[PDB]
Amino acid sequence: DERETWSGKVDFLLSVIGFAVDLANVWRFPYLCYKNGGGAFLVPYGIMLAVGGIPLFYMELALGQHNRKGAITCWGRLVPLFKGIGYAVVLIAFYVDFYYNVIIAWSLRFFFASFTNSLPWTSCNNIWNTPNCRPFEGHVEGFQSAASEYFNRYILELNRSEGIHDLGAIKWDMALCLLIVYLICYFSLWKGISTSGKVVWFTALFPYAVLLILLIRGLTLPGSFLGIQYYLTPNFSAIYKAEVWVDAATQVFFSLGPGFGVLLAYASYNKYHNNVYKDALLTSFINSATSFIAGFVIFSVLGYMAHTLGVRIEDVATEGPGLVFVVYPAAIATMPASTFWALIFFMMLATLGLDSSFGGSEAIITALSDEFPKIKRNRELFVAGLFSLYFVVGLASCTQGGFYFFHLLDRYAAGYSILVAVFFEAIAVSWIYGTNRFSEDIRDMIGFPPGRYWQVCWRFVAPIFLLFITVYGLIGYEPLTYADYVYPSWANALGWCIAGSSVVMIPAVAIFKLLSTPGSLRQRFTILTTPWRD
Amino acid sequence: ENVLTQSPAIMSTSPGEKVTMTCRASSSVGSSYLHWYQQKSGASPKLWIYSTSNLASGVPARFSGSGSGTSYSLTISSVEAEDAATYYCQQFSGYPLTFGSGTKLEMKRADAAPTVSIFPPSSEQLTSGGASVVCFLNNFYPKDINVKWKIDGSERQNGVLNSWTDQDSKDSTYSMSSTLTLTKDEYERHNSYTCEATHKTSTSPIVKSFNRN
Amino acid sequence: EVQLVESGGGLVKPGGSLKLSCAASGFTFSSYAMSWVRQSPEKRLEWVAEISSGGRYIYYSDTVTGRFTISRDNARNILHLEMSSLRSEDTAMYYCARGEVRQRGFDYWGQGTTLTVSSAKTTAPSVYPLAPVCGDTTGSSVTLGCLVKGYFPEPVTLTWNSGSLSSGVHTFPAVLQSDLYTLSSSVTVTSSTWPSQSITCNVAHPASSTKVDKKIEPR
Ligand SMILES: CC(C)CCC[C@@H](C)[C@H]1CC[C@H]2[C@@H]3CC=C4C[C@@H](OC(=O)CCC(=O)O)CC[C@]4(C)[C@H]3CC[C@]12C
Ligand SMILES: CC(C)CCC[C@@H](C)[C@H]1CC[C@H]2[C@@H]3CC=C4C[C@@H](O)CC[C@]4(C)[C@H]3CC[C@]12C
Ligand SMILES: OC[C@H]1O[C@H](O[C@H]2[C@H](O)[C@@H](O)[C@@H](O)O[C@@H]2CO)[C@H](O)[C@@H](O)[C@@H]1O
Ligand SMILES: *[C@@H]1O[C@H](CO)[C@@H](O)[C@H](O)[C@H]1NC(C)=O
Ligand SMILES: CN[C@@H](C)Cc1ccccc1
Ligand SMILES: [Cl-]
Ligand code: NA
Ligand code: NA
Repeated sequence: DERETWSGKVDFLLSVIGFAVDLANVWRFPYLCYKNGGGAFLVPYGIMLAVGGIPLFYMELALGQHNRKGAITCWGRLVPLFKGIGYAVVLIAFYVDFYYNVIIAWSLRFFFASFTNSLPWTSCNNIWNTPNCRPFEGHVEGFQSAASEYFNRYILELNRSEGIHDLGAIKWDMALCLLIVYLICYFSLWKGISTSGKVVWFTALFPYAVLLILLIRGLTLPGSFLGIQYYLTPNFSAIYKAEVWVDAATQVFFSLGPGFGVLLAYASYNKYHNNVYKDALLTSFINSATSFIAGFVIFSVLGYMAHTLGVRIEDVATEGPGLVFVVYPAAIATMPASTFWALIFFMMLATLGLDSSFGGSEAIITALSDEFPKIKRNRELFVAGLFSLYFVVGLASCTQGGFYFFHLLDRYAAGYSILVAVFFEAIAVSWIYGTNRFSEDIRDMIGFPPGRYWQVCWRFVAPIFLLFITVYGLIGYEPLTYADYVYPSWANALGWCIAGSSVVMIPAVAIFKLLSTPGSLRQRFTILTTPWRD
Repeated sequence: ENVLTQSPAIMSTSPGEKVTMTCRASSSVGSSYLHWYQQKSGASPKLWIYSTSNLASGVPARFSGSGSGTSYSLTISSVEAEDAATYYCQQFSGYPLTFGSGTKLEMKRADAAPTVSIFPPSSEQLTSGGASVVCFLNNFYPKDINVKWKIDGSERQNGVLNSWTDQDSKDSTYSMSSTLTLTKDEYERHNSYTCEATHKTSTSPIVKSFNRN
Repeated sequence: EVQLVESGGGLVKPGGSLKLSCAASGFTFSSYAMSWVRQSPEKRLEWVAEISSGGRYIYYSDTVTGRFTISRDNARNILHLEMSSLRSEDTAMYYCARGEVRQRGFDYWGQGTTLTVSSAKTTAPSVYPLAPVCGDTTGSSVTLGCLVKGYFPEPVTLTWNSGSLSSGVHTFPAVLQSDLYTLSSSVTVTSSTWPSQSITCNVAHPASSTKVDKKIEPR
């Protein structure tokens, strides 16, 4: 007693729906369905989502609302030995904001350049173009498309950089976009969930408005059904594939936000007797549904290119920034009223990353605010200093070799770090803290205990599900490379430190305050294995 | 505290008819947090209807729940003799938890005159110094009845202990025990005692007296 | 299957203290939460206190708050209610119930245990025979009676011929007057049944250790 609270449920839901729904719902999910043989991929997707994904999503939102405090204090009051988990989780989201915000900037950059008629990326006639330029996507690497050379040779200017060691000059139009992004995030998270809850009303809802338009505009185009085939046409042969179950497991986990401390932070502002089990199920469904819907949006346009524009589906069907910043814009340029589709598309991409970035920063702020009252009393100054650190370091990704810096963090930062973090989150709650003890916490909140189905997934399924993704991730590991460029072995090591920077906090904090308390284990051990009972 | 009020307090119904009892709360209660309990005479309460609608295991389909907010109701489509009991509505919405005042359901039947019996003070009692007269009114309907005690010519209004049996599941009638306690010394000063009960069945009272003779 | 048994409870002087226990069986005890619900002699159901499945979250009514302590033994599956500074208003039959899912209400109830808080001293009942006035004779059937007067506290066990006659028997509920209970029972047997055979009224009052049978003669 006591803590600040939400402005009412729709704010919380939109914040969670906002954080959960990002570009991964767009440039990733639809691709996996295509690669994994269509609606058949939904089987391993739905299964991995039900047993592994939701229970983890449910779990964080539960004890997030129950303990009513940030990730650091929450795990400190839960399993003081594992408090380091809260530290790891927070600084993981700290690393992500160094890069992930760049995607929003790129979206704003394309938004500014899309004001004009005759969109710049529709022609090889321009000044930044190579003789190897093509009108649209192809096979051979040496020859790129028009929309591809615009992104690389104009916006990113990645051609100037020979690698990560050379970042080249700082691009200020790009630095301007990054600053604009950090400004929006500041006047959002400025006063906290008071303003934050209201802003997500736009950022969360807007993407669905544009999705509906592009969904209609896409299906109104020739060959749109051909794209839907490449999208949802079932191959159940992939069901027996190991990589398919891995991709479904991986996507389901990363699509939802568990382990980032974001859900934990957002839920901590909930009313104690609020029903999380309803919110968790609702939010989860809306997330996957959005990906499914967006899938039709992409492949409707993708199939359109294969039909009218005469390009192989294998070439135009892709994932990540390449899809949204290159492939899709290329199709929009061909359509009538090009400028309109381009403007709303790029605005959607920005609003898709914004509410996702809000939760990320909030996870840091809330976790720290509860831990340290000094930055709890001073808010506006803290977030100003935080985003200042982001912008300065973020200038590294605004350079000419910025993508090389971006791609380094993308792979290493949160990739292998959070899997082990959430694995300890699952083990701590289900075993150290115990399931029967956790189930009782939920009963006191929502009125009823979790079904034994949820108990089993937390204690057994989740841990195996996590190691399953982690084990195969390590076995299928390869040195970091982008395009024809291979990262130096020192660059790889620099990313493992970042990946280890978080994870190491868990055993570190476990050892640190293990030597702080008196007595002898088990006595010292049992003190840290006991929750906060007063 | 959330006060649940139930009406009617007592309810008489003929088997086969349709009965409805309501529930009203001081504060609005969640539709899933309102439950109904059936407690038969001399027995523990039993879960009957939960979440305002869903019945329990063993509960016939004749029972149906309804209502929301501050107003709820329990309805029996066709009442049966085994449905006679006290029903309690209760809310889990918030602490402290509260039970409704309850609605006692009784079976209505044909009117029947009481079978009255008068007994003199037992000799075992007189030796103790006290003398108490007892009068039994058995098997009548409806429940309400009025006993009047008279020694000799005049009525005695004090020293009377009345007791009523709950409605049985057999003939669905009631019964009353009226005991007039006196001191033996003051008992032996009067040679006549009369016990008469005026019921609804008769315009004139059923009367039986006895003499010390 | 599931069964709950309330134990302990009885006469206690005002300001005194007592502990009630509920023996749970037929289900996993640690899984379900328990609650104490008491019903006054006026038949008003009042929720007393609730304990969690692990005995962590506890809730009391404002009435018994601070004077009552509800405990839990998950090893032997025993529920406990610790009372102190008992008042007269606390007199009722206490029930054991679960109590787990708020939306499902209370699954099962115990048989209940009675608690009486009074300054009144325990006294044995005086059983008196009821012999019909002599006489109008008969008649299709004749009614007899047994008067149990001046006892405390409840309950009392009254039967006829050692529970042989359940027919034509009316046992009236006790009525408390000046810290004393008075009870009576009437039995109706055919004119040829009595006094041709033996009609006996046997009363049992455990509190005073009083076990008394009786014979009814028309003397
Ligand atoms: C691809 C898009 C269009 C649909 C996304 C699929 C999910 C929204 C659906 C598919 C499988 C569903 C699950 C199927 C199995 C159940 C078990 C169910 O567990 C119980 O409820 C047990 C008893 C209880 O607690 O109610 C909870 C919901 C859940 C996980 C479902 C959650 C929603 C799921 C994931
Ligand atoms: C599928 C495409 C074409 C249309 C999608 C429509 C969007 C706007 C729909 C899908 C799911 C909906 C949300 C479902 C959940 C809630 C919680 C409620 O308390 C506020 C409204 C809100 C937030 C809804 C807003 C509208 C919504 C976001
Ligand atoms: O032809 C349209 C527009 O393109 C470029 O504009 C850039 C501008 O130079 C940058 O400073 C930043 O604002 O992004 C703009 C995106 O259009 C060219 O400068 C010029 O062709 C024109 O302004
Ligand atoms: C396209 O029209 C826009 C209208 O705002 C204008 O700014 C731009 O200069 C035009 N493009 C040209 C002239 O190449
Ligand atoms: C929802 N998917 C997350 C990777 C998005 C995110 C953004 C910022 C911080 C953490 C997480
Ligand atoms: Cl997804
Ligand atoms: Na997602
Ligand atoms: Na988002």
